[PDB]
Amino acid sequence: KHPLQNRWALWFFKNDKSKTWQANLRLISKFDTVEDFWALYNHIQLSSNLMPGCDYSLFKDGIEPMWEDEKNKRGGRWLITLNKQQRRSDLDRFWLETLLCLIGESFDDYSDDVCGAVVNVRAKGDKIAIWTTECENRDAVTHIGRVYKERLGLPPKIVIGYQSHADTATKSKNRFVV
Ligand SMILES: C[n+]1cn([C@@H]2O[C@H](COP(=O)(O)OP(=O)(O)O)[C@@H](O)[C@H]2O)c2nc(N)[nH]c(=O)c21
Repeated sequence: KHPLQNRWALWFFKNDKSKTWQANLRLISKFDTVEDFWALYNHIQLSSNLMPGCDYSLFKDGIEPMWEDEKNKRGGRWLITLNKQQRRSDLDRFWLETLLCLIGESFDDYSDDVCGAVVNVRAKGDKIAIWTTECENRDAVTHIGRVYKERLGLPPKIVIGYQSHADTATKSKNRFVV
């Protein structure tokens, strides 16, 4: 068995407006092994098969994929917005590449600023994002942004923005662009 450098947790969010947002978050499984990642990945629905309004989140064990976690509170997210009709060709590839980024510790010296990532499957258009711990840590955020952006192979001339969770919770947006 080939250990991962971090133990990871896959969370599911159910669009169920009859329950508060927090109660719609459910833990699916945790893994700290390459084999257990693949065993999880290979036997769970693709983000694209999720119902509109549902999210899959992959966060470091002990960090709940919500703004309220101490590790997310002062954080922010690198938000990748997907075009709705590109769902089929981009969504699952981007999500997997993202999990691999997290899991593979592709952010190196800035690995500890990464909290996890969330894939929001939405009718208006999907979003994938990586949650970092301090939206004030420009270097960390920028590095994670540049590495991440390159990894997914997003058109280089298009910019992706990083929003702080604080602004996301009080919007009527970008802290950094990359
Ligand atoms: C990530 N997140 C989302 N929400 C709530 O869910 C709403 C929907 O936000 P969304 O599901 O992230 O994307 P969407 O607007 O395209 O559907 C937010 O505006 C908040 O009301 C959240 N609410 C809480 N309390 N904590 C969170 O971490 C959190």
